[PDB]
Amino acid sequence: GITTYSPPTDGSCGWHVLAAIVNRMINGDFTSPLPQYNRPEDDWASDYDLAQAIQCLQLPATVVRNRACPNAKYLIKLNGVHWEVEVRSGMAPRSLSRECVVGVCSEGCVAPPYPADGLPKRALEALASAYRLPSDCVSSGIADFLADPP
Ligand SMILES: [Zn+2]
Repeated sequence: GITTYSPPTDGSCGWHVLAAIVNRMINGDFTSPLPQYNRPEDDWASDYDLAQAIQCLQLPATVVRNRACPNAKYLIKLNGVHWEVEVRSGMAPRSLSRECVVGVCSEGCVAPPYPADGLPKRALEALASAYRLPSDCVSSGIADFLADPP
């Protein structure tokens, strides 16, 4: 039993995917609350951008390549050239390693339970502030916010 979120194809798809994961974890609402932001193709969030942001936001998510990490609650995929995200609806979230997050973990990787305090205080505000920055700067943006917000 799986639920897949497909964001509006504004070119900020990648950041809408992360927004949705956070929006589901926090509110049960598996959709992006971020305003649409039309982006040239050159500024589409890359696998590397998403992976760095996952770590800033400390999300139990993976970018899948070949095999999907069996420890990942959220699975970021692209069909065609647009990012989407699946949630394993049951499944308790597990804290993932860099290899799991990046989608290169090998057969029978291991992950511990994700803690109740695992998610940053105001993670979604952080993402809101940063997602209109150039895609490769967004993570730094997110990190900036989480170090001191208003
Ligand atoms: Zn893994």
